[PDB]
Amino acid sequence: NEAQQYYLDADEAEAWIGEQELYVISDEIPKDEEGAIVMLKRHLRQQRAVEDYGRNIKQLASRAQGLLSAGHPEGEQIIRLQGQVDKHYAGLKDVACERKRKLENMYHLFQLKRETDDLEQWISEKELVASSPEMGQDFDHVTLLRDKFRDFARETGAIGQERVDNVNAFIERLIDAGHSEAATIAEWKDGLNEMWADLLELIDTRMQLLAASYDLHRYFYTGAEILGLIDEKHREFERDVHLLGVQVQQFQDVATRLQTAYAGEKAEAIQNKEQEVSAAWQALL
Amino acid sequence: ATGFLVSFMVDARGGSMRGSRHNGLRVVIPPRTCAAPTRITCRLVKPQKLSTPPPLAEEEGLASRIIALGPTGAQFLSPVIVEIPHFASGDRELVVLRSENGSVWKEHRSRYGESYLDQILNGMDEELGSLEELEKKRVCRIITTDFPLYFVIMSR
Ligand SMILES: [Hg+2]
Ligand SMILES: [Hg+2]
Ligand SMILES: [Hg+2]
Ligand SMILES: [Hg+2]
Repeated sequence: NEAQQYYLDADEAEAWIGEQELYVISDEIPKDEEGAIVMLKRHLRQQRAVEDYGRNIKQLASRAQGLLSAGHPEGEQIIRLQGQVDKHYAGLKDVACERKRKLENMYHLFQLKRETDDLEQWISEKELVASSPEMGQDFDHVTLLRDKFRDFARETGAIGQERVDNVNAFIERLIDAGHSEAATIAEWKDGLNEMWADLLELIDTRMQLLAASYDLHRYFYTGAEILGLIDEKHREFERDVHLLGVQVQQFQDVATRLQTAYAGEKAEAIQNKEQEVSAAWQALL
Repeated sequence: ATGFLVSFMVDARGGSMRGSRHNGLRVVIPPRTCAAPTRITCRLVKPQKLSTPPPLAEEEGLASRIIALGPTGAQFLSPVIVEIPHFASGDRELVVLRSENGSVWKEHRSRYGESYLDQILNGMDEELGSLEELEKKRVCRIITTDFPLYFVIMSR
């Protein structure tokens, strides 16, 4: 009577667990990040349903215990049946966790691979900018090219570093949380961090490149200015000429420093402008 | 020698450079060989990134990564030295290939070679290894006076 009912109810739960384990819960493997999102959402509702059924299972256990403790002749049979409902229910709980572990992994790995591919593609684009051979047609131009690049270097740096940090943190959350693909993920992290370090250097050398171009143009710009000032004095006081002579001494020093960096035709142009400047200066003296 | 990851500045004073990541990769740009401050880049590219990689016959194999030195097409006033590590290795023969613009690969040849090294160095002091020491380390020495887009070590 209470007994007959206990059996009907036990068969019911067993049938319910059977159905969840083999037909409601799924083996599908998500194709992309989007498919994983979908599957994980569906699986968490399903897992919530399994969790709730826990109420029934406990009510059955409490009823069975009541029947055994009441000295019912089938107490042995009833307890054994409950032993089975409990086991099968715990089994269903294991299948659901495992699947959830798997979908979380598949989803994270997808998310991370998108984030990484994008950040790496980004870095590639920024390298291209750093690889510009452009040196500047004239002083006004290099001044601008150098200035624009300093701007580019700082933003590229600021924004890049934040992006790299986030991906590095995301990767550590995954590894530290324990993730079947940690080896691969770490590999990705290494590749990402190297690309970043290379880019920073590439940006840096481009800066040094433009600064050199800047000096070369600054020098030829200064020489012509000086030749004009010397000319204005000739065509024309002692204090003005002295101040000019200090600038000449200064320009000569610059010319020496630069010759050190150039050779062949350019080194000749540098030396030649120095000689021209001293020659005009002597003429004035 | 100071390390680089993929790039460095060099001018007329020259300089000797090794990769921080890969000690055996070395670039020596002797004094008075580079005409201006110039930004040198050097990357080791995987062959399958190239749209046309080196054509190989049956018993041939690549023995390094592709080496991209830049700026592409740079001319020096006198030979520069590059040392590239390679894999252990057919004809137990290593050759250096170069492609100017990336589509055609030819074997690399220099006027100079082994004995001109002292002269090449222009009085700078570096120890370059025994040709036999290089063989033991599994490193090739390339003497070139310009940068092709790519260089590579192969086995024929
Ligand atoms: Hg579970
Ligand atoms: Hg150069
Ligand atoms: Hg390199
Ligand atoms: Hg060799």
